[PDB]
Amino acid sequence: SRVCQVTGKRPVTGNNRSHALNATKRRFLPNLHSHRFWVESEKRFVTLRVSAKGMRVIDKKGIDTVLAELRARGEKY
Amino acid sequence: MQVILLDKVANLGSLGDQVNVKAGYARNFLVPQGKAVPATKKNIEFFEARRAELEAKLAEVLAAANARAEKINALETVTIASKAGDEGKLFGSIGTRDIADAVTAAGVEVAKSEVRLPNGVLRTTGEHEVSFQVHSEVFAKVIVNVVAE
Amino acid sequence: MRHYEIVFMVHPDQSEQVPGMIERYTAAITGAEGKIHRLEDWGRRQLAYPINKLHKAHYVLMNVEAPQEVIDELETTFRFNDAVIRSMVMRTKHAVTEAS
Amino acid sequence: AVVKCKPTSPGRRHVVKVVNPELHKGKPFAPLLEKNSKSGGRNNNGRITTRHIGGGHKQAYRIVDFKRNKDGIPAVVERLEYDPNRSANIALVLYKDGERRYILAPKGLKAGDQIQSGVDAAIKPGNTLPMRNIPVGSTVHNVEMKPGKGGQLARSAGTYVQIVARDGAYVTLRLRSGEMRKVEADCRATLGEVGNAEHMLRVLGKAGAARWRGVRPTVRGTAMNPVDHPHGGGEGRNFGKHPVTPWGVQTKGKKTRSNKRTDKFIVRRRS
RNA sequence: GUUUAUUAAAAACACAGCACUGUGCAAACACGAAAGUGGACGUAUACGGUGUGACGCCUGCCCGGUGCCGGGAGGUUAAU
Ligand SMILES: [Mg+2]
Ligand SMILES: [Mg+2]
Ligand SMILES: [Mg+2]
Ligand SMILES: [Mg+2]
Ligand SMILES: [Mg+2]
Ligand SMILES: [Mg+2]
Ligand SMILES: [Mg+2]
Ligand SMILES: [Mg+2]
Ligand SMILES: [Mg+2]
Ligand SMILES: [Mg+2]
Ligand SMILES: [Mg+2]
Ligand SMILES: [Mg+2]
Ligand SMILES: [Mg+2]
Ligand SMILES: [Mg+2]
Ligand code: NA
Repeated sequence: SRVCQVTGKRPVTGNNRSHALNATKRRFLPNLHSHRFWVESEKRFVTLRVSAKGMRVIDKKGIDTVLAELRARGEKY
Repeated sequence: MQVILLDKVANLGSLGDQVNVKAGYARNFLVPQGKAVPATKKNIEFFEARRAELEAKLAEVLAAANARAEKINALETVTIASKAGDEGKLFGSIGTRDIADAVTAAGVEVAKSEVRLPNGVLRTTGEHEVSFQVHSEVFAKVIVNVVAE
Repeated sequence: MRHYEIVFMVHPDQSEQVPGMIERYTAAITGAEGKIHRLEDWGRRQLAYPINKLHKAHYVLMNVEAPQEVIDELETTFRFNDAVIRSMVMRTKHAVTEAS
Repeated sequence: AVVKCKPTSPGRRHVVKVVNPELHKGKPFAPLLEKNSKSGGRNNNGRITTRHIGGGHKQAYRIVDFKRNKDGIPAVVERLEYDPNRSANIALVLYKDGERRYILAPKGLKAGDQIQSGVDAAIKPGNTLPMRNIPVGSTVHNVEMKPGKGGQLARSAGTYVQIVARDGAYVTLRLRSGEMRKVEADCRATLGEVGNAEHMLRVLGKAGAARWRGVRPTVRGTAMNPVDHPHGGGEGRNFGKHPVTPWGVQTKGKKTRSNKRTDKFIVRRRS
């Protein structure tokens, strides 16, 4: 799925309001990217499907902290 | 990123600077190597207090055996014998991997990415001047001769 | 086995390779009992017009008596060789070893 | 040769055949064949994705050595053979180590010819070698677009690519479409034009010829109803519309290349 | 040869042939939220789309309108 691994951003739905207010169901999709993060504590690259906000969260916290959340929740990589 | 540096970076570091780099730069080049770390609070404590001076001596041990050029005049002229044709113009190149595995002593002693070339790879059976960089500050001018096989 | 006459210029940086060129070709000619008569390596001459952004080629004249398949393989070597510039084979039907 | 059939019946009157008397009149080489089941044009989902395909004759897939990555070892062209998958004929060759392989047959390739591949090979037609050892201006075929890839340009019958320029790591190639493409000079290319250069002279005579080649009939868009095709409708041969594909996109001139990642290679495009 | 199974078998559809056009390969194009698949285990003498419809003699003038292609100077022009 187009689900981020850190933030958990799955796709959501909304309307595509036109200038005449015609609502047609559309999807907002996360800015997902498969990025390869270096783990110095493991000395290896771990690939994740993270959004850009997921990347910013990993960069604010540590990659070890985010991987800890993944592992505690039940994620794989 | 506010990143504290652990090495003299060519244009933006002084081995202890807390400089503001671009997040993608710090993410894909520095932190994946040992060149920098995030300078928020805890790594600032660790570097600037604990081992700001111990890492200096570790980097000096690393700069040793590197400042050991000792192979730009190893003996001299590591000469490679490849299957070349007449009129020079050796068909296939003698790669940097072949250069390294012929120049160290007998191959498995060094890596591949120390070899620099102002000519590309190889186009002639003759005399060529290859450079090395075992450290970022290394004036290595190894000399290579080509032999037909 | 007819009498040819071959004037070929070569790049003025493989001028160091003109010996090996000459002995290689004359050996190939002698292998089929072809007889070399003149072997005047003219040295580095200055061209009258620039051939491939390059003046001052290196000339070699050689008068041989060899069969057609020999001379044709020789022409192919001249073609597929990158240093040989403006080869010219010619018939002469005689033995000309005088000068020039 | 190009043989025109005698008009002893309609559907035989207009035929023109290409009889290649050098093709093997027997079963092909067995270990280099594998089954090739027809598709009908239908994709993974069972739906017709490309139309006008179906039926035709059974045909086994001949494993052709497109890569030609057996360097140094010479080979003798044992046999010329008809390939039902290509427009060109294939050539079973035997290497001096005892291995038989199908190759594409260049123009000057008869039985017993001595070919090879590798960086030191000669420049005889049929000899594969990377497009650095090949002189510029020469006529090559079975060109690779990536080193070790396998060869994808000029492998139809009578087709060839020409080496126009050579700039360091890359080579410019005039392709069979007039487009000049840059491919890296480590890519291999077999020398000479591809054989069966008169293949384009057959004229198939009748409808069943295309039918057993595997080409189902093509209904003109106008011969349909407005629900079926953008063209259609009209009380008797009415068009009044701009010509388009059955899915609305303009045809009869509308550039539909959008790659933007291989444009760095196309020096100049088709005429 | 095909067609309105069940009031229309035709001059309609198809056809070989012709032409224009797209497509340089991870091809265009199609099915698919995507992966992927067909094209094609093919490679411009190939493939898709379109019109015409063996063959013979030919296919004349018009680019003003609509379309497509190329240009990019200048006018106008979104988010920011
Ligand atoms: Mg079709
Ligand atoms: Mg048709
Ligand atoms: Mg039709
Ligand atoms: Mg109708
Ligand atoms: Mg419609
Ligand atoms: Mg009616
Ligand atoms: Mg009418
Ligand atoms: Mg009826
Ligand atoms: Mg019926
Ligand atoms: Mg009836
Ligand atoms: Mg019609
Ligand atoms: Mg007209
Ligand atoms: Mg106009
Ligand atoms: Mg326009
Ligand atoms: Na117009």
